Amino acid sequence: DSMLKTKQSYLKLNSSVENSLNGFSHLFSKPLMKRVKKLFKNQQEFILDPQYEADYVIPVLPGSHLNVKNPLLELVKSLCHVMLLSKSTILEIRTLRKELLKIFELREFAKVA
Amino acid sequence: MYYGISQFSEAYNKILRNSSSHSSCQLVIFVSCLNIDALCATKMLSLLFKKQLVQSQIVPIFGYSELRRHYSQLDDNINSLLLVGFGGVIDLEAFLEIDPQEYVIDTDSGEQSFRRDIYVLDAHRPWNLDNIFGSQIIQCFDDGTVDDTLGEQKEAYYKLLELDRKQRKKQIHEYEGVLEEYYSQGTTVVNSISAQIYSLLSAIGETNLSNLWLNILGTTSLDIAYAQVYNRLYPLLQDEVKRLTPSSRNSVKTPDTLTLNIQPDYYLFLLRHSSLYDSFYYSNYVNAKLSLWNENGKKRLHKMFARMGIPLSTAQETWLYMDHSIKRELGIIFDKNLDRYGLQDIIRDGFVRTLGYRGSISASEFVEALTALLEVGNNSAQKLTNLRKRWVSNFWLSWDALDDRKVELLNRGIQLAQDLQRAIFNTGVAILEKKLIKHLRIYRLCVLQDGPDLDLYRNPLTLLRLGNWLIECCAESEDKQLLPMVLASIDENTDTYLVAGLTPRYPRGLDTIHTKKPILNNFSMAFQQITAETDAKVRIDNFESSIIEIRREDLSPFLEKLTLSGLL
Repeated sequence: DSMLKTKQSYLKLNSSVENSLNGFSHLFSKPLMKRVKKLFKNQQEFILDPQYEADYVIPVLPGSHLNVKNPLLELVKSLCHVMLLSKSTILEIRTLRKELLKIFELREFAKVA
Repeated sequence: MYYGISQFSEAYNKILRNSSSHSSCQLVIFVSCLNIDALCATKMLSLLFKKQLVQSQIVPIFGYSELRRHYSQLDDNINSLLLVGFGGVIDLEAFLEIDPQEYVIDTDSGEQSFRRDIYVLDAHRPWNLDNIFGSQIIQCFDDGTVDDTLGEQKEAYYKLLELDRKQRKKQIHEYEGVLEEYYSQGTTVVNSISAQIYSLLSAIGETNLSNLWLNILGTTSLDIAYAQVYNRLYPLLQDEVKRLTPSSRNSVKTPDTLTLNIQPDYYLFLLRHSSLYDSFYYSNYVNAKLSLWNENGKKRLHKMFARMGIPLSTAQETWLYMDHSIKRELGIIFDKNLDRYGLQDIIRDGFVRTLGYRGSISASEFVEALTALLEVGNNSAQKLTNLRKRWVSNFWLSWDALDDRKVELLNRGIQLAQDLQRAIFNTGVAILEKKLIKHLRIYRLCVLQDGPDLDLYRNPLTLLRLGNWLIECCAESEDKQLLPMVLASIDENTDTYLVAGLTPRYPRGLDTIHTKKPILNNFSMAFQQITAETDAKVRIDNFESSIIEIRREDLSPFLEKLTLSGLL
């Protein structure tokens, strides 16, 4: 939805190196960071306590070949990857990924990240 | 009480009757490695049983899991078990799955006999009341605390034991409260096992200069973290040295004379085996009193040396080759120019042993060499066992260092001690410069995440050495209030931490009313309670209760729950 809104705004203003999407992350960057902080605190509270392991469990699928230690980190990795798919907005998404990884105290270029 | 001071000879005679058979080896001594006091106590026992030709086996055990595994492997023929340095704070019959009905023979006639006797021998004060009071197989070598300071606990335990209306229930809760307040107490140390076994030897009459030296080593092993215990036990050693030294004093030195002496032994670091400058620089106490970790400390040290009139070239010279003019005036110079810097506590009296022509050595230096030999002498659940194997192996290096014929090993231990103190100093200045110690209102956390030589700190002894360095530094800072400290060190190969909850202590040489009351390490109960719930792959097996191995990812939630835990 944020990408659609940014494309509509660019089309309205006017009517790859740089396309219609250049600030779509700015729409949801702060809510995403706050949500990730809240989820990290919730995980730190409930990661070890039982009755919650039914939720913090990595599913087993035929293609599964990765050992996951921080499922929230896997979620943010997937979100950052699907955001990094775009070639035009590489830099503004790398900054967002760095800010997200600062929550986990992980370096931007860490192998696990 | 189970075995008082006056009836150690009874335990020794019972051991002799039960297992002094030349046919086989029915005596097994379980010794806790990474404990100099237990090492000296087991050396005493080895010599004593060598005199009486009692066949015995000495097993170094690192953790409670190894103890349980060995006991499961233990044959039923062995009818005498010695646990040195551990076992006094846990339900050993429950831990080892012991039921007295399967170990009892000839029940009749008001007497009972058992087919195996376990003699626990340690100094940690939280005696398990089911061991000191409610078990006949487990026999505890008490030091007089239970017969004098556990009357109320004795009554509370016995009333609950015998009793299995409103007044009865109220009184049971009152008594059970007495038992509960006895628990929830930090684990301290009141005595030295070496002194206890030397008392037993005095009862038997086997005391000699070698046994006295082992006693001095075991006692001096306690001077760094339990200085009140060392000061309590020092007069006894001082009297024994006078008693045992031959009357032929002031005689000429011969290649055979062994001399225990009480002479000024300054509280420096390996003074006789390193330069004077390096003795001050790497001393824990001098560092605390001068803050040598920062840049200005080295300038203060140089200024002190200039003030005493000792040139830096002479100060940095090896102690053997220091000019006899300066070396013979150390007492006067230290008297004149030490109270200025607050290092008056450096001057001290210690025990120095010279073996013929081999040069002097003090007990303080000897225990540092032994500790160094213990520490660095030589997917996740397997490499850790390899570390345990190496740690057990180092016990025998430290054991062989005691023999007078292996001085070439004691010198290697001295070199390793200097290297380890250098590494500890480097890591300490790295921690205090980056301000890694996060001050809290419960405990000053400090986690080692990256750096050089971080593989040294997976050993509990080296981690405790670094912790003692930090605690000595913090204790002399008036602004910093007393607070427990936590050290962790990530093991990259096993992806596991080594959390070592420490305890604060008052400045050395400061004797007050609150100083008299010892500080109790509350981390054991906190760790066990946190691990009982919220399964986190914690490995609580060390005889040192306040040390655990925790997964890299589970460390932060563990510390969060510990912050939420008000036990400590």
